Amino acid sequence: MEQLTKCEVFQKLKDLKDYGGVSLPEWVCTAFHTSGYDTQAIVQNNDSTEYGLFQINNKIWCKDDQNPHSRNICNISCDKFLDDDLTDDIVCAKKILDKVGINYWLAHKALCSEKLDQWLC
Amino acid sequence: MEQLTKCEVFQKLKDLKDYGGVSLPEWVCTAFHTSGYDTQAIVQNNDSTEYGLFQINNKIWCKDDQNPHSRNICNISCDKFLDDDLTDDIVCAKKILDKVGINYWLAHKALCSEKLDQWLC
Ligand SMILES: [Ca+2]
Ligand SMILES: [Ca+2]
Repeated sequence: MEQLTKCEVFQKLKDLKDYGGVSLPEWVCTAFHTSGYDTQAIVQNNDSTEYGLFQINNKIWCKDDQNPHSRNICNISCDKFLDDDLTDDIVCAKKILDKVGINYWLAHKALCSEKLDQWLC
Repeated sequence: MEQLTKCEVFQKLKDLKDYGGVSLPEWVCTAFHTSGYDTQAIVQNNDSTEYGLFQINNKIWCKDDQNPHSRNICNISCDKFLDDDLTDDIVCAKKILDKVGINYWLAHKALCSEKLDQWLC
C-alpha cells in the first residue's frame, strides 16, 4: 500500500488537466473516490480485478494472470499500475475516458460536480 | 478468390476494434497489406502455406495436409480460413497478436501508422 496525499495526486496528475474537458480538481476527486489515493490498491470481484489509483480492470483494459483473454485495450500488464510511476496509468486513463467516459469511475453519481475548489492544492 | 471491399472488411472486423490496442482502421490497413482483402488468398513458400485475409500459416497456427506436425496453436484446420465466415479467423488473429504482435503481418515496417483515417469507412 502506498497512499498518496491529495497535493501529491494533484501534482502527479497535472497531465490529465482538462483532458476531455475534465479539470484537474475533478481528476483528484475521482481518484479519492476510486482508490483513496492508494497507488497499490487492488480490488477483486468474482470475475475481475481492478488495479491502482484508477482501478483499471483486467477484463477490458489490461492483461494479467487471472485473465490472459482480456481485451487489453491499453496493451499492458496490470501490475504496471501498481508502481509509483503514474505515467502509464495516465495513458490508459485517457483511453478509458475517451471510450467509456467518467462514469467508469463515478457510476452515474455526481460526486465531483460541487465545490470542486476543495480538491485544489 | 473472394476479394472484399474496404468497407466490408471494416464491418466484418468490428470485433477486433481496439483489441490489444489496435484500432479498427489499423486492422483494415493490415488486411489490405496482407491479402488485398481476399478471404481465399493462399500464399505458398518452400516450407509453409498462409491462409486467408490474415495469411495464417500452417507451421505454428493451423493444421493442414502439408504439415500435420504444425503446432496448431489455434487448434483448427487451415481451410477454415478460406471461407466467408471470418469468426474463427478473428479468434486466431487475436492469438497471433497476443503472442507475436502486429509484426507477424507488418514485418517491422510502419505501414499502418500515418493517415489512419484513410482506412475508415
Ligand atoms: Ca504505473
Ligand atoms: Ca473462416
